[PDB]
Amino acid sequence: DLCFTNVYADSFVIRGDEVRQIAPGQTGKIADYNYKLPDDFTGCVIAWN
Amino acid sequence: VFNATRFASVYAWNRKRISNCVADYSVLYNSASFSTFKCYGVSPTKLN
Repeated sequence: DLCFTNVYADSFVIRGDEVRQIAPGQTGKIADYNYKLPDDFTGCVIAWN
Repeated sequence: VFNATRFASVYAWNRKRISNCVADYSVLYNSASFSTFKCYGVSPTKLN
């Protein structure tokens, strides 16, 4: 329904238990070191096995 | 407290008093130890 101008998709792979740490405001060896979402982040987090 | 061999039973638990010392919480993030670590009242990273 609502559409956007620029769409950026960051593709990568992580360990199974590390998907819970991807989200705004999360803390951990993921958000802190390798990959981090802004606290104001607006988007969709996707994962599959 | 954390590294003790056997803790007290949850039925009767032992409350350890930590006072007059230096609490270094940076070792937790430098060397991964806790599997589940969360803070309800305060921030996990600001404890130091």
